[PDB]
Amino acid sequence: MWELTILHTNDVHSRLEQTSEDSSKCVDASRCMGGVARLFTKVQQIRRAEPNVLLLDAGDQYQGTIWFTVYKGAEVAHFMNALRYDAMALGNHEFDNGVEGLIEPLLKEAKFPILSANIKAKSQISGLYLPYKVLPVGDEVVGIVGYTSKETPFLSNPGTNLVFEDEITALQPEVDKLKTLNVNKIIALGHSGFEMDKLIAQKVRGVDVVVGGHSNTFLYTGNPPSKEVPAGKYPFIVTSDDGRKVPVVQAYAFGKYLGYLKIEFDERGNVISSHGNPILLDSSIPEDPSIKADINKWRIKLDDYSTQELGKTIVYLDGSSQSCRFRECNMGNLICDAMINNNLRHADNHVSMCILNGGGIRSPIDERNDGTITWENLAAVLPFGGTFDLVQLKGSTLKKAFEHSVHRYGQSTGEFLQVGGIHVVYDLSRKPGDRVVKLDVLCTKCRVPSYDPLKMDEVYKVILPNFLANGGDGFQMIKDELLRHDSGDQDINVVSTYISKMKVIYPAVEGRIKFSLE
Amino acid sequence: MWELTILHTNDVHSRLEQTSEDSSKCVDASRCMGGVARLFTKVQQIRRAEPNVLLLDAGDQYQGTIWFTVYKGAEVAHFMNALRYDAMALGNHEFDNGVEGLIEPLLKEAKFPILSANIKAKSQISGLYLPYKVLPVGDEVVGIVGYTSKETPFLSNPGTNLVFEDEITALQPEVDKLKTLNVNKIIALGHSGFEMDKLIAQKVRGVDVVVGGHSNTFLYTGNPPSKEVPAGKYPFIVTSDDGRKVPVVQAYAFGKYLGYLKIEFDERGNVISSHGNPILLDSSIPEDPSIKADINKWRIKLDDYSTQELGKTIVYLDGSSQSCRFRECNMGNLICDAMINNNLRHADNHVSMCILNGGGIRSPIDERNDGTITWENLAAVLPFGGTFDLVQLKGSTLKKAFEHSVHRYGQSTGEFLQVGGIHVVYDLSRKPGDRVVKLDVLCTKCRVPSYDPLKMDEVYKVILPNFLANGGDGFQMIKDELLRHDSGDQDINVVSTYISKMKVIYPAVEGRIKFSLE
Ligand SMILES: Nc1nc(=O)[nH]c2c1ncn2[C@@H]1O[C@H](COP(=O)(O)CP(=O)(O)O)[C@@H](O)[C@H]1O
Ligand SMILES: Nc1nc(=O)[nH]c2c1ncn2[C@@H]1O[C@H](COP(=O)(O)CP(=O)(O)O)[C@@H](O)[C@H]1O
Ligand SMILES: [Zn+2]
Ligand SMILES: [Zn+2]
Ligand SMILES: [Zn+2]
Ligand SMILES: [Zn+2]
Repeated sequence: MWELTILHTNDVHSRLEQTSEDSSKCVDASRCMGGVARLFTKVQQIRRAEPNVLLLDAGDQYQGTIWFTVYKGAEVAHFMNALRYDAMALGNHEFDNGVEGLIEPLLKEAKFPILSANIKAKSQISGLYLPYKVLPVGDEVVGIVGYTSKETPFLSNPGTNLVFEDEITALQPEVDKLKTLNVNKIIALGHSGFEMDKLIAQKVRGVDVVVGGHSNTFLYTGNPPSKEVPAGKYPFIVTSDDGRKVPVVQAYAFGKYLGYLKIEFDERGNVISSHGNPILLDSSIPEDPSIKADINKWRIKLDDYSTQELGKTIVYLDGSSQSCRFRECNMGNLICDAMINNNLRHADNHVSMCILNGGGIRSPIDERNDGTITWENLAAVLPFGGTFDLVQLKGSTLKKAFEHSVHRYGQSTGEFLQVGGIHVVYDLSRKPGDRVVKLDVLCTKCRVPSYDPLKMDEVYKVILPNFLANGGDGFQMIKDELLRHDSGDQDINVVSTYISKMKVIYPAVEGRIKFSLE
Repeated sequence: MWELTILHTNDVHSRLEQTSEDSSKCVDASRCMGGVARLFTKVQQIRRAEPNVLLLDAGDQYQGTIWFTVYKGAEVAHFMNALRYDAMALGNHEFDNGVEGLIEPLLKEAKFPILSANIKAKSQISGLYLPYKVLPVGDEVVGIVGYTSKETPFLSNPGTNLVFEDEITALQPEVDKLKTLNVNKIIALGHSGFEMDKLIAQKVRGVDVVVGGHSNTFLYTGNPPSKEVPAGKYPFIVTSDDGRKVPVVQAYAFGKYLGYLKIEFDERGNVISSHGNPILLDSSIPEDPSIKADINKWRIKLDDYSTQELGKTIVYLDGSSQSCRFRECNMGNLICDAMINNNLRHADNHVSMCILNGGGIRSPIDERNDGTITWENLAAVLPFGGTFDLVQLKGSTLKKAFEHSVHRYGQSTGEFLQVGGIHVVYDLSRKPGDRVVKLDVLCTKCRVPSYDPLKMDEVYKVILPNFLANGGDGFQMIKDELLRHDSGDQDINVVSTYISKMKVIYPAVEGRIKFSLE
């Protein structure tokens, strides 16, 4: 028997410092979690105890906090090198600052192999990322094959030169080449989501284990340690088409947990068994002093975004995925109110309605730090540098959008819409495409605004992110059927301006989105 | 036969200049109405044609616009003298600036008798107002007996020295004294409301006609000329207990109409018949040039309140009685939002709920003048100089208040509540005291504010006018059952500050108050 311990992270999203339990800024240090200093301590503890260890990342280190807005990936390469990661797979967010934003900060400075077998460039990038790497682990070798979401061209900015192939089609020839080289232990490490990960495990002959990301999937065996509810056991077992039991793992997001899987291999590289669980990186684990002092050094340049108080909140600003992708969330209401307020000011075409993809809200903000709101706090909520555009839509188009908002409800997908100037009621007992039971909107062609049923043949002006106006999140009907599209102001500046104007904010959940009982 | 024409006004409330159809500031002069210059032209036209004319006012000339805030009744005495009113009865609003605010500006400068038979002082005021006046009208005499709401001590500030008697009890001895003096034509002129006016007509032996006010009652015979819906025919006929047909008249409010009644008397002063209708003072009647030039002279001092733009509205600000005393009105929502915003700022005890008596909103604001909002526009909405106080109430107390809000619904009474941070649903099919079918409130002891059912044994912090905290509008339960009462900022300054902060406002009717179908 040859035992291998796989340590893994995914969707860290620039949470270099320890955070609050909800992955927002750490205020109460006594109860904070995650961060690269704490992760280091745990990884070192495991490396001291286990002789065959691999520390892997399944992508999306890029984007999420002021660390990335300021260092643009230099902090990723630096701290991933300090933690001595053995390999990383490319995620979609590694392409947000173009191919140039991946090459210079990360690919040229990473001391570990960076992988993706399904990205074919059509050179300069040649060899800076690899389809696989064969890693020596003691007296054995372990092959790691990478993969990246085939949806990256739509989700990010990888440019016209990179081609993204079907993951299964691109992986099988690389795995087969590893098998011809007598590499009998193979890990598929990549960034496509738990559903594709299970398909890779079922269909790619020769893959012994799948380490994934992108869906922020939390898996656990037994009673879980924090607020994340498990989507399945850890590992999730897939029975492959050739009859092998293949463990599939993921470790939520934001560096809150360290994925930990122990695999028992025979002499021919068959998985005899495996077990483990994600480790909660809570205050019980001390932050490594050396890494922490280096974090404090890099932190000095960021304190310019933490000194200006933009305003104050007397309520918890719920920007969590568990709220904003499933129901009305007060952060969504705040952002839509700021969006509506911004246009109802610098017009010289006035608008009363707002739609906002819940997945575009990427962090909550806590009210306990004397309720202070800084640019840094807002940078984690809106880390993409998008704009809030004005569009003219038909009622029929809006109805289709709201049907699309709940067409596959319950999967924590980002299309669920937050709103302003709209009162929507859904009936999830109904069939996809027929779940909107009520859709009232704030009249524009009226002297006193009031809510009236949306009319399919009428025309409404809606403020929304450029992501939705360009057909993102499957909102193809907006891009195809829109009658007008005007570019707007930068997302973060619109919310920043609105908070400074209000001074004290208290957004509520007030019935803009409801669910019927049937 | 001896014919008398009674011309009458009531509840003018400082509308010295012509106004918009809704009695707010005149912007589009082409379609404006009322004002003392237009009234003069009509009164003169009638005086030229009819030999026996009396021009009467049934009170509440005081309070309503910047004219009264600045001239404090000097404009009333001046312009009522210019129009040559024959008599006036004291209304409750004539006592808002104390007895001193009535004596000096009006009683000492009025060239016509000022009347009230049921006000007994317990001197200086002696003879400055009279219980009645016997007026020569051609070769005859007409007795006018005055009366004032017995509720004036609670509604206004008449002081501890004035006693207000039951109107019927005080009137009969004065009418009997007039009959002993062979005065066979008697008009009761007063300010107690249409219901008391009908009782006076039924019960006071010797009264030939009743000219009233206070309830802003619009009466009309036939198809009406504007948006006011008639509450009955003009005149309203009461059959007295001694079997006489007694006409009862009123002429809405704000100087929009001139009440016009022609009475045919026999030689013994019996009313043989009567007929007429309120005359709409619309653009068809020219404004008298002489009065208009004198109005323009007095207007120069007021233009300091019309030059500073506090902000802009892109919606009609519905502060009409027909909206705010019957359903959710967007002016009510604006004022409650300003009330909530004001305390959620200069705390150093935070509060999320607001209640506002609809009768405290005393004018709309139009959005068509490039949407401009001035101090003058706000002065007509909030003309009383009240404050928005903080109170701590039990849920049981709040439930009683909301039951009181609709206990006598449909009478255009001012207790109907406008709200903030509250979602109330009424069922008017239910019995008084049991009409609240749903009462949800914005949680305070929660990190994310949301609406939850009000709990009878819990405690809430509510911002409301001092008028309601002191038990006004029959809200005795607030004054008696409150747990804490902190005095607040001046009503007009709170709304002014909030509009300047927002710059562009667009309050909507959004479902804070609803009515069920049963
Ligand atoms: N450029 C943009 N602008 C946006 O406003 N939102 C975006 C934009 N890129 C994405 N997203 C949102 O992010 C969601 C995906 O988040 P996750 O489920 O955590 C997968 P990922 O983090 O990409 O691995 C999408 O469903 C979108 O709603
Ligand atoms: N001092 C105050 N402060 C207020 O906030 N509201 C007041 C205050 N005095 C009164 N009112 C309101 O005015 C309403 C009466 O208006 P109308 O029916 O037009 C009779 P009136 O104008 O008095 O002849 C009451 O029901 C109250 O709601
Ligand atoms: Zn991610
Ligand atoms: Zn991703
Ligand atoms: Zn009045
Ligand atoms: Zn009155």
